[PDB]
Amino acid sequence: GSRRYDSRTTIFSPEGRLYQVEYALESISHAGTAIGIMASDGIVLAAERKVTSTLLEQDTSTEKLYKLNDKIAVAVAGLTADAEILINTARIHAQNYLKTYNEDIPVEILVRRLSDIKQGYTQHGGLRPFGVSFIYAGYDDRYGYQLYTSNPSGNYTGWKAISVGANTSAAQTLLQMDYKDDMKVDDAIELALKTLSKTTDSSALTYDRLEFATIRKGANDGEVYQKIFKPQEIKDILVKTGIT
Amino acid sequence: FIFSPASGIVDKYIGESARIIREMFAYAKEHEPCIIFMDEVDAIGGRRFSEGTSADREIQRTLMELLTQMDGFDNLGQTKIIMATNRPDTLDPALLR
Amino acid sequence: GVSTLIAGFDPRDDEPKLYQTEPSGIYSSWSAQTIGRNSKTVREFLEKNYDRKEPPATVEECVKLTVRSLLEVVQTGAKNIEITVVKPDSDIVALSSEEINQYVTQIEQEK
Amino acid sequence: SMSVALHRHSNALVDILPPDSDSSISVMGENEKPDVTYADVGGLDMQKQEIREAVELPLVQADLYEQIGIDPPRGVLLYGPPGTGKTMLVKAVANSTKAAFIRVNGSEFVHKYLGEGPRMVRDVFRLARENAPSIIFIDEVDSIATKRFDAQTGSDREVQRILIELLTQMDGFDQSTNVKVIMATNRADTLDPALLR
Amino acid sequence: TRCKLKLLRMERIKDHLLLEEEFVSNSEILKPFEKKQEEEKKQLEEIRGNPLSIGTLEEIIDDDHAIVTSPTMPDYYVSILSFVDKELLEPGCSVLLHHKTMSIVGVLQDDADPMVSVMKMDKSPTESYSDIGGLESQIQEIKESVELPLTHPELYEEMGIKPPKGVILYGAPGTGKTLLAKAVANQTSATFLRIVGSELIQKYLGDGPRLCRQIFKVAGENAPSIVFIDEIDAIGTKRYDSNSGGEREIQRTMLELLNQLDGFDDRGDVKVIMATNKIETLDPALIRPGRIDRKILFENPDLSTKKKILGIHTSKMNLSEDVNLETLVTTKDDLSGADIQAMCTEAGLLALRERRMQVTAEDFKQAKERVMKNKVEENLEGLYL
Amino acid sequence: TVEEKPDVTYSDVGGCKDQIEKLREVVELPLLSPERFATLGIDPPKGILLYGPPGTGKTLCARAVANRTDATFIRVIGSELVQKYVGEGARMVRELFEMARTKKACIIFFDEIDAVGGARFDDGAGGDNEVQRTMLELITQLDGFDPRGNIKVMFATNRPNTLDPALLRPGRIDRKVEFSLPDLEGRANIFRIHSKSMSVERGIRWELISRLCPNSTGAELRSVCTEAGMFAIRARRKVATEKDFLKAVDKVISGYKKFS
Amino acid sequence: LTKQIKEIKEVIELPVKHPELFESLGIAQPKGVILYGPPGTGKTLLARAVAHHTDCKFIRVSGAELVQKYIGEGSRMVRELFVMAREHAPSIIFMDEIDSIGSTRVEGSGGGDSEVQRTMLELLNQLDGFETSKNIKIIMATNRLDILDPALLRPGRIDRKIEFPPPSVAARAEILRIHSRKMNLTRGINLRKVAEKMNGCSGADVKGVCTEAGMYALRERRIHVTQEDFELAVGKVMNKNQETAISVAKLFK
Amino acid sequence: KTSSRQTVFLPMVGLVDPDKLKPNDLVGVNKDSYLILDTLPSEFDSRVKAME
Ligand SMILES: Nc1ncnc2c1ncn2[C@@H]1O[C@H](COP(=O)(O)OP(=O)(O)OP(=O)(O)O)[C@@H](O)[C@H]1O
Ligand SMILES: Nc1ncnc2c1ncn2[C@@H]1O[C@H](COP(=O)(O)OP(=O)(O)OP(=O)(O)O)[C@@H](O)[C@H]1O
Ligand SMILES: Nc1ncnc2c1ncn2[C@@H]1O[C@H](COP(=O)(O)OP(=O)(O)OP(=O)(O)O)[C@@H](O)[C@H]1O
Ligand SMILES: Nc1ncnc2c1ncn2[C@@H]1O[C@H](COP(=O)(O)OP(=O)(O)O)[C@@H](O)[C@H]1O
Ligand SMILES: [Mg+2]
Ligand SMILES: [Mg+2]
Ligand SMILES: [Mg+2]
Ligand SMILES: [Mg+2]
Repeated sequence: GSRRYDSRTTIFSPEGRLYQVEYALESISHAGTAIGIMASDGIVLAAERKVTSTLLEQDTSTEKLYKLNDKIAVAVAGLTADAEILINTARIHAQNYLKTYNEDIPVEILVRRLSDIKQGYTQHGGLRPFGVSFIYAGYDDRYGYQLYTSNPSGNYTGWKAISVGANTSAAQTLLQMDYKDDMKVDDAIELALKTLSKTTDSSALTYDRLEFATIRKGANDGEVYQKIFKPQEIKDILVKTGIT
Repeated sequence: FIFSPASGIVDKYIGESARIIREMFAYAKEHEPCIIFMDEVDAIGGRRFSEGTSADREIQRTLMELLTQMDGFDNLGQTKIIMATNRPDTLDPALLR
Repeated sequence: GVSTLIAGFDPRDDEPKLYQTEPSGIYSSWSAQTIGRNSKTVREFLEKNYDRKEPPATVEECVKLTVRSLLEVVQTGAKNIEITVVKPDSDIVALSSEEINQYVTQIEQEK
Repeated sequence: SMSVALHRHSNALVDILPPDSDSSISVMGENEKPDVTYADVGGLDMQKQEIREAVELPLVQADLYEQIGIDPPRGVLLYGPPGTGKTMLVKAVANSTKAAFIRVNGSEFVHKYLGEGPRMVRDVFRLARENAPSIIFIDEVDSIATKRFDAQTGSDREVQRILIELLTQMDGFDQSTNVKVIMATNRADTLDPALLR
Repeated sequence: TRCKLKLLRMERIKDHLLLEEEFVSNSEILKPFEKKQEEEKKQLEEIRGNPLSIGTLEEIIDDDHAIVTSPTMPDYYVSILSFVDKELLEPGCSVLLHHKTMSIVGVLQDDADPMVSVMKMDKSPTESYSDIGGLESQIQEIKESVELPLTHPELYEEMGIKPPKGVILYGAPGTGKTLLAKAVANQTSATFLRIVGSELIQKYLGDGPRLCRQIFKVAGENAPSIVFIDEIDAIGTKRYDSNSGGEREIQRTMLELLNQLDGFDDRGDVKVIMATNKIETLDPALIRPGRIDRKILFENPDLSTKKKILGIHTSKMNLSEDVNLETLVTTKDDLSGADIQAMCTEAGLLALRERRMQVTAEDFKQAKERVMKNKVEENLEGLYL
Repeated sequence: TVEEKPDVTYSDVGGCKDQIEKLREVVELPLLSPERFATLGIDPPKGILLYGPPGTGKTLCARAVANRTDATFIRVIGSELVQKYVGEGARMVRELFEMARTKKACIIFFDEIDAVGGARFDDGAGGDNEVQRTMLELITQLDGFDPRGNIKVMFATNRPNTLDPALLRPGRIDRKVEFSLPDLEGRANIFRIHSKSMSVERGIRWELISRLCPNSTGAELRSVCTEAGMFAIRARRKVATEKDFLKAVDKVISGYKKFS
Repeated sequence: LTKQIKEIKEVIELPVKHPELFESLGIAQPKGVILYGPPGTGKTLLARAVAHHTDCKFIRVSGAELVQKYIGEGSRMVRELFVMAREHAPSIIFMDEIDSIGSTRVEGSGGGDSEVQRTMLELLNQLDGFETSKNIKIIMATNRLDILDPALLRPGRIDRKIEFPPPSVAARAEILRIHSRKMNLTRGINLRKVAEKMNGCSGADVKGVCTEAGMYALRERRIHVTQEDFELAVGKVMNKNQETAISVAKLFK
Repeated sequence: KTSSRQTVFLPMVGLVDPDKLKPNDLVGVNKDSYLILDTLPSEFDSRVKAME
């Protein structure tokens, strides 16, 4: 009956290792490059789409960049379908924190909550986990700008500069040589574009296949302005940094 | 008339099946008028492999050797094949063409 | 797939407690213990560098013994070495890398 | 090193043979295509041109190619659905070339021995050179080539050996005075991963 | 200066003296050939002729005849003739047969073969103990078994149990078991035969087993002995083709060896060293656990062990004054002595490239990078993260 | 290979097993009293197939009964010998079988007839087929003069899935017995024989070593004793303790479990 | 293949010419060289290239070596290769075997081909001692480490593991550079066009442009290659690749 | 086909019948010059015996 068609999907291997999580990391390597760089005045999130076409409208698309709350946005690298569930869970959770403490959610809390769901699915129910890796750009008062990567097992790790998805190794090695702690958002915008030009997922990097967003404290009175740049505002910055 | 069953030509020795139909063919080219009866061709039928074992690849070679004799640089004259198959669904589009 | 070392004090007690729990559902108290990679190697070191009869007398010798055990396998400066000390009745202090560096250098020189 | 004649009863070198001798027969039928011409075609008029450009044209005019400056035309892979004559395409052209033509099969490269199979493919390659220019057509390479490398028993390893040797020998060394070998395939799923190219 | 002069004195008189004595004696022998000698040598030529075909003596039939097997496909029933008798012969010895009419006319080979030449060695091994340094505990299983009964078989008699018999070196590549076999045999003070089991594989029939048989005959003459059959894994169970075979002879060879383990008399005086990659690279058909005794399991060097191994290598390496041993050990995790050997050589290559005499610490890191390169594992933080 | 009533009893076989009492029933009972079989009208058994893992002691047991029953013991092992080569082994099988039958009161053992008097071996390690002549001779010989005058035929096979059905049919085999991996207390007993021969500690617990072991054959227990001897020599004692055997069991278990 | 040339000079030339220098500054001698990388990189062409300057007998040896059988079997001419090579000193053996034995006989050390190869390798050590040092290079060439034989398997087990990179844009442009002279030099220097538009995984793809370009020039009845002859030629070679790249670039998740 | 590994085309000898001479008739042939001298019964392998 019911037990006949089950194969015990989520279990350890003799190494201790969870089959579905190992498999999940392969499918995130299919999905495009997403890079996060934490400057000392913001966080730059820059992602190259895994789809491009001349018939594809990419001028209203925000398929990787999604705002969870006013101070925390994510870039997506993995299954867009799977990610959608976690994105609306995050919105509910951040609003719930705001409702109960009348204070904006710290970046640590929101990431931890999502991580618990991913662990839970391999723990019980036989459910597949979400095969996505997110880079969280977030501001909070206490720790300032915080950068985080989450993996499909359900664990989060802090960084200063990091890449997930396609070409994680190549992007990382370039970042190690170029990254400095004296970098500003201006410098980080230029670095992100250059790294994506050397880790390009075809033979060209273009504005229309670039999604780009920052969170900058350069808005007046110490306030933080999340700006998701349109592809023609990306184009302006593409000529500025001399990619084109 | 050569009544030959096609499950009858199969050997683990590679190219032995290809050898057998090639000689059968050379005999038929000499012995005109001749009809070659390939009966139950479904045994060495099927298509693909190359993730199979070399037994399959030989069956695919034999199936292909068939293919060589009929059309290619060899032709039929007053030679003639009748192929019999008991299931047409084992049988392959390359021979239903 | 997770095993823990749960340690601490009870309220109005200066008795140190060191327990190990494992994913089997069993737990055991220990005078000293080690889990994780190369637990056999560290444990073997502790047979000669720890006595059941006599624990490290001072806080500092206990701290340097734990630094000394880590400097076997872990190595690689005080970067990857962490030390948390709990002292009786809710006094938790964490000894930063700078503190650890001093302890490492003393052990290295002496050895 | 090449074949040579020895006396039967004197057991000595009295006479010499061409190296062409003691090597594979070249078309087991008569060499040329039966009454089937460009008239009968009925295709594929353009692509047949591309085949003429590749196979006959360098062989007839060498000087012309020397003018462009390019090395002479590389091997041809004929793939597509069947009933396209692709096999007939090579025979029709070769007819009209008026150069030697070589007809061995992939189902003739077979062996039930040890290394006897790779040795047969070897006699073709050298033989092509001796009776130069030459048009080499192999009818099948589908199950003589392997996408996934196997060696499950000894008998998987023998097929593999023929693949190895074909690639290495393919290749240019002294450089080819032939048109570079032509092969035909029902599909390329049963070819190698990247070693054709 | 004077240490030269004294050696000079002795070595000149002995060599020189001898040359003059040999030089005169070749003449003193040849001048008289009268009486016994001329007669003897003459008969021996007549019974013989030219050419003489190599043979092999399978058996003697007790009527002054023998069964012989030629290098030509036929085999033959021959008469025993000449100065060589059946008392002077023994089965399995190579013998001279006259071409035209097959009869044993003599011997000059006396069981000398191109396999016999490779096996022979009665000299001490090249490596002594801890050249081969370290895998001390591994030596402290091989020595127990191999050195100790040869030295005093007494020990086992007082203990009250059968002596040890053979050892199976098995487990990790790159631990030097092919070197280790040498190290021990020096220490004991014994004769050391060495043969590679790949040369006991033959495409000729009945030849496979003849080659296995020669080994134990030799071993018994020069006893105590330690015989190294290097790579019994290479007889293995393998197959050349299965459509023209090659997999018959493999079995017959494997079999001839299992029999002479015990069957060459119950002795730990006819020790064997069998090196094998794993046991499941052998024919699974096997002799019982005590007949081969202790199986010696090689495993990866630990942190302490590979300091030892590394240290050996780098002493040999010249112009490395900027390298400190410890720091090499810190960065690396557990690995064979094999890969230490490579890293040291790749580090000379880099420094030769650059055209700089010195070998840096920095240099060595580049060599670590190259060796470790394609061992990468990201499913380590797949489980951990 | 052939012997002649070798001195082994049930005392020297470690434990009494069910498979020993099934041997008693084939071998001793018709030899001692063929009378009772006759009056009953049950045929006396003379056929036994012995199969199990190796190192269980099957060989010790055949001899045990050989001594008890008082019958000369002829052991032939065909895959040990080199006599197999195209019917050359067919002669070994013909001759010895007929010779043993001449002898009164006798036991014939063709051992390891997995091949060499067993099934084909074409698909095997070898490409052999020499084995099928030797099988051909064996089949006939056990019908050439029956009733045999109380001469028992034993057969050793490791796996009884390597023996030909012609051989399996009745008269050739009249009892079938699987040898069992000896029990923990039964290993205390197999150990006891080896340990009494060895100079050891008096008051040793045999049962302590057997507790520590999991199911291990008697051949293993013989190797462990030699192994413990070695470690005893290394410390410069020639009198062993329970301690040398703790070591010895650890060596074997980790060593063998992984592979063969 | 800029890096690759510079590494392999040290590897091949220097042990031959000065076996003592190689030992003095560093340590040991190489016991082998193993070439691997994608097809079409021209590794076979490299081994020919370096051997010219080395001044030794580049024999090669094509394919499997079980192929000899007509004077007797090829199941010991692997082994005895050690001897044959020694005789013809100073000699370079390009024993090639591209490998298609897979992962199957890596386990164990199975295969009879692998035994004989193993036996030659056991031999192979002795060469540093049988007439002193090395003067004969054993250059093996295989496509990858996965499909490889068991005896050749582990890093540095036959010495020197050298991965050949797929060529960079700057490298593609240099590979293009040489074929241009051989052909008729372009009008308008449009050499950089080809290099920017695509980068291959092989020196073969570059070469593929040259030949493709001369189909179009030939037809137009103009000898000289031009930008237009180039634009058609890069479009033809890139067609093969764009089609398999639109199916993961579009209609994906 | 000889057991000397040769294929030989022989003029039929008048001694024997053409009706005995079948595919795999075992035949005596003269050692010197090769001519069908006589006929022999067929031998059967061990593979034949089990089955029958
Ligand atoms: N262009 C043509 N004009 C005339 N007849 C043609 C033409 N094309 C094909 N045919 C006919 O169809 C037959 C089949 O073509 P052919 O034998 O070349 O097949 P193929 O495509 O090579 O198949 P396979 O996949 O079996 O190799 C020809 O022998 C010929 O009779
Ligand atoms: N004990 C040692 N001290 C010094 N060098 C050592 C030692 N052990 C091994 N090495 C080094 O490592 C090399 C590799 O060892 P060796 O050739 O004996 O391998 P192996 O374990 O027999 O492998 P395979 O499975 O291929 O037979 C030695 O030639 C030597 O240079
Ligand atoms: N660097 C180059 N310059 C010029 N031509 C090149 C270059 N590299 C390769 N080629 C071209 O590509 C062809 C194929 O390369 P080759 O057969 O030598 O490759 P490989 O990397 O050794 O492959 P395999 O994996 O089949 O052993 C060459 O014959 C040549 O025409
Ligand atoms: N039950 C036992 N008691 C004692 N020794 C045993 C026992 N079983 C096996 N052995 C030991 O193992 C050895 C080899 O077993 P053996 O009699 O050849 O058997 P088998 O036919 O089952 O392989 C015996 O000689 C004996 O030393
Ligand atoms: Mg066709
Ligand atoms: Mg070795
Ligand atoms: Mg037995
Ligand atoms: Mg190549």
